[PDB]
Amino acid sequence: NPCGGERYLDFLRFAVFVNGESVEENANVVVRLLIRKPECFGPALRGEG
Amino acid sequence: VDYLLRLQESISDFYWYYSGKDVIEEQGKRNFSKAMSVAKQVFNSLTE
Amino acid sequence: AIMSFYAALIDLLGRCAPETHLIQAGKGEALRIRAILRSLVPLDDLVGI
Amino acid sequence: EVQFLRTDDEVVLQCSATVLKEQLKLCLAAEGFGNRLCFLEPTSNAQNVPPDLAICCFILEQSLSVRALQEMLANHRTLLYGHAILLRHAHSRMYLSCLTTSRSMTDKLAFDVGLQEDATGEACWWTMHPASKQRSEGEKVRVGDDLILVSVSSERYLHLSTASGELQVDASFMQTLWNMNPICSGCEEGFVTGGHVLRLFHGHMDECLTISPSDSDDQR
Amino acid sequence: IKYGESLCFVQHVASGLWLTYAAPDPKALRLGVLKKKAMLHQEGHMDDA
Repeated sequence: NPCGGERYLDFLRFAVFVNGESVEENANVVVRLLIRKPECFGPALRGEG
Repeated sequence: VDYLLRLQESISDFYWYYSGKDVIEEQGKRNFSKAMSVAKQVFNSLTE
Repeated sequence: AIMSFYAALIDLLGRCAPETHLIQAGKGEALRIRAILRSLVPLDDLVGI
Repeated sequence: EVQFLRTDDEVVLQCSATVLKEQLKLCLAAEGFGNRLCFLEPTSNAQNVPPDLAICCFILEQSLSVRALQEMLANHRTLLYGHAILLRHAHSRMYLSCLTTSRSMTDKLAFDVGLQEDATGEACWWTMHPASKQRSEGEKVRVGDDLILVSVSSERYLHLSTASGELQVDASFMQTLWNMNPICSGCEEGFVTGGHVLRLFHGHMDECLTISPSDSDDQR
Repeated sequence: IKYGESLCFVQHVASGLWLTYAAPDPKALRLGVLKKKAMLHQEGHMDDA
């Protein structure tokens, strides 16, 4: 579902970037969660295939 | 006992956070004091 | 939709990327996060897109 | 009491794989000198073909909490889930680490696992996590427990890769369950233990058991 | 044997097989299958009690 994925990614973008600068805490948490659930990267960035 | 273990691990983490620093700031001191008061109450509970 | 999802994902990761002042200070967390992001997204793919 | 792993204990990192509907046990192994890359040594057929355990043995040098590790990097304990462990290769005295190179042709996000000469940096530190709800963070790691190892530097799991035809070990984002089976804990002074290199002298006559010198007619 | 406290392994007497959970089948997580089929296995697992 790329369409819904884009909406959730937009919310995460607004959560991690504030006033032209990256919020380090939120950025690190988001990166850790994304790598712990690799399916969030879409089929293209799947490790194996 | 389980809660006491969790609190002890949190306090150890706080100590490791502040170990390098020469002096603990006021905010860290206040958090340490709150944790120590809670631990005091838990120790009293186990004693009773 | 697929292109937009991947663009949003890349935007989110780029915004999660650490700040230059942190990188210069050499913070281990910042360096680790940047290494993770670089491993996730190759430079050649960005240039090709 | 349930036996607990402690620092300075010798262990082997064991995993299981289903091959032709047969459960095969494999130990993490590495030579160190001449090849830093880690591989998997099967140990299920030991009755027919002995395994090469000397290069599989590892020593638990250190075990720290994450904050303690951060402080140490900036500047016999029982293992607890959530702690970061340092593993020294018994033979080469190098340290198990997550390398920055990757020779995997299947996984594009995986990293090679090998040995590193020194214990500097975070590449040589691995965090232990429970494999099931039976154990939780802060609990002591018991002998025979299945655990997950996460690289501190790369945030990747010590993973058994069966994608290709051969069984490989690498640092990927897919988890694998490992067993830290104990080899030895502590030897009484002056007593012989298995897995030790020694000489067999004829009584006390200064005659030792041996084979013919190199390049002999008996083929040694 | 005590209620709650005692941890017991269930063994089939005739065969000696141990009551355990079947290996998590693929796509069950995606289907939302929170239930794990139970089986009798020669070795079982450590958390079979």
